[PDB]
Amino acid sequence: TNAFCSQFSRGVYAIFGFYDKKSVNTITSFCGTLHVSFITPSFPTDGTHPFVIQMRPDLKGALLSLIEYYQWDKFAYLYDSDRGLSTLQAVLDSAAEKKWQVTAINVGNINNDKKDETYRSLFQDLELKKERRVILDCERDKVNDIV
Amino acid sequence: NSIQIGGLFPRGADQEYSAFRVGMVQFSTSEFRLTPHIDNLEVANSFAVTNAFCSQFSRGVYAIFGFYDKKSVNTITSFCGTLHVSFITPSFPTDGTHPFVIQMRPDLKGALLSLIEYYQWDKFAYLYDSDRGLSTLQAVLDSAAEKKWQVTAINVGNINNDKKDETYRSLFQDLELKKERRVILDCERDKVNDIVDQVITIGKHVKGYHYIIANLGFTDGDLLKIQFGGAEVSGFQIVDYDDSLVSKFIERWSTLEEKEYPGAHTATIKYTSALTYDAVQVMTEAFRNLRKQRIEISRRGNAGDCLANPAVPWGQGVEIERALKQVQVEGLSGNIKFDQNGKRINYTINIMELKTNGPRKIGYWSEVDKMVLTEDDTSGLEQKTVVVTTILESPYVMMKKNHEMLEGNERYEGYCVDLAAEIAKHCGFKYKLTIVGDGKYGARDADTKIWNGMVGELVYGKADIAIAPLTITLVREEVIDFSKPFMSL
Amino acid sequence: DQVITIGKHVKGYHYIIANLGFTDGDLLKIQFGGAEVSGFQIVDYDDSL
Ligand SMILES: O=c1[nH]c2cc(C(F)(F)F)c(N3CCOCC3)cc2n(CP(=O)(O)O)c1=O
Repeated sequence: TNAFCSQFSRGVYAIFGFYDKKSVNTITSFCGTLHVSFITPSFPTDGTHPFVIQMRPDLKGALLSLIEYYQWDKFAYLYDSDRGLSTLQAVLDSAAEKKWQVTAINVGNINNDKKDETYRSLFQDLELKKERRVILDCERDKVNDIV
Repeated sequence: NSIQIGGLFPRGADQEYSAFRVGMVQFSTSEFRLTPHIDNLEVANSFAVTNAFCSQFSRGVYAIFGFYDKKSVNTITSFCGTLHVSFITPSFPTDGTHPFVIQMRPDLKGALLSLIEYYQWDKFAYLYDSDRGLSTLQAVLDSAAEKKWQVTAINVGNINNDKKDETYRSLFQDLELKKERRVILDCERDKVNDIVDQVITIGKHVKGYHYIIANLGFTDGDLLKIQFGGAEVSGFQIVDYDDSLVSKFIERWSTLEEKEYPGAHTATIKYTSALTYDAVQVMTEAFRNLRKQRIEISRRGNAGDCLANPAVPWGQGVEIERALKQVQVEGLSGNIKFDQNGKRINYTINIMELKTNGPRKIGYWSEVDKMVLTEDDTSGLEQKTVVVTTILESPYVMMKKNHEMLEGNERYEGYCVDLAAEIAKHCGFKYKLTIVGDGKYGARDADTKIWNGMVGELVYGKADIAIAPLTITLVREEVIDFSKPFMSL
Repeated sequence: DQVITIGKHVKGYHYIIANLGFTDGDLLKIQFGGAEVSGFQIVDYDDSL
């Protein structure tokens, strides 16, 4: 908020920047009220929003297309709350219509000292159905930490 | 003295602002007067929430009471954590450890996970609305992996107003295909009413269906419509209408006028309004415990704007937070006690259940023990257990080889044990195999005229049927009733 | 209204309405659910007059 209003004082004609899950609502409301265009490489907002120009295209379509290609019916879906929950809602709604057996697990509330401790308890519970198909839904730092 | 506070209410918080002003009356003690402000706004609009916060911060407030949605929840906790202005809410409990936000909707995650374990579910649906995070969906999906559940969560949040009818109807047709008899409705009062209107219209409130309503508002929507039919709808409730403070309240709640206090002439309070009434109790006692320690606060009246850069804190703000979180008052929702974060600790959720006479408490959940199953421990009105009498005779009844480690109707085997199992599934009853006492078949004594054996237990009431090698004779036919012979010899 | 409330408009039930007024009462309420309600009508709404 305080950075957005300092831009509005100096009178800019476009605001380029990133947002998070905890700041997507702050931006799209401030940009939708004070009518200021916002170009972002962050995740596309889930919902018709004016005045916000998303540069990251979409992944909900291509991820559901790739699952059907490999003809999966019983995978596991490790996800991360930051960058939103839209892709989780996509694969859960397509699981009902296509008889999947998703085993969605939040892996984003992990602190960096019980890191190894929880991850061993994580893949323990994946051997409770013996899951051989995982969809890492994280971004680069946490993907390398799981790999 | 007088404490200035603030107010953030949605356009449509009629009963919540009514129950606010009722607690303004009843919790004044006139040494201090918590004079409030009013800033009716859109909660799902981060501009208006920011604007109204800074205005109140400008106008010298010590605690802001408001509601947030999941489009302003991170706007609230950031501003209230940077500028230390404490925030009291009855809205949904945040996912995390956000300080300086005192939250009164306690938790329904552990109560909902306990109730599914109680009914022994393995396949259910989880119709949810976005509406307040996804923290309850994420709790049941994490527990699905380890507790062998098969959640089938669909996303009833984005259904448009015009095409509501064809969308709900096509939804339960999909649940019909994979035969989802068990459904969990994680919506609020408005959308729970819209869903239960649709399960009636297509006829899925009949016997066989179960419906847990994941809401601390069970007796706050229309349940009369689904009370008959055969559905076994359960739920949760914090406002118990059978206790002292609530029964006093419903008396003075019903006497009010629906012209100055809207939605206040009934005998059912919404849980958001009750926790709003419980909030002014906490805000009173916290500044009363700030009167009791002889503490005065915040000589400011000055602070011109929230966006200060450098954002300057105010050191009394920590102390007001300290006061608000050690408030162990009791109110409409039970034992109001907060932890170090602002999340309600020890509290009680009444697991209600809807039956033909009405809603009916069948347990209570607390954080400390578990879901404690209350009374209705005895009242079931069973069919009957039928006392069937036989005698130890081969192959009619023989004790099984390992009869020491067995108990019930499976200690025994033989012809009459297999016969009693066949009589039970044609006549439809449940039986108790009972070897006779004396060890006779039955004979009337020549002197005392007392029947012994298996005839004597049917004449004298100690038995209900004798599935046994009992010979059809003349003197037994006069006192008991035989069937046609199952064995001629 | 009462067969809806106790849940007897589901599949398996039939309901002939002995009335020359079939499309003159609320039938939308019982149109979904599985009941096979028939009836009679003299006013045909597909003809000239
Ligand atoms: O109702 C009766 N049913 C009986 C059934 C049996 C059996 F065969 F075991 F089923 C026997 N036995 C026959 C051989 O000696 C051992 C037990 C006696 C029975 N008696 C006594 P009884 O008829 O006066 O002899 C009854 O009164």
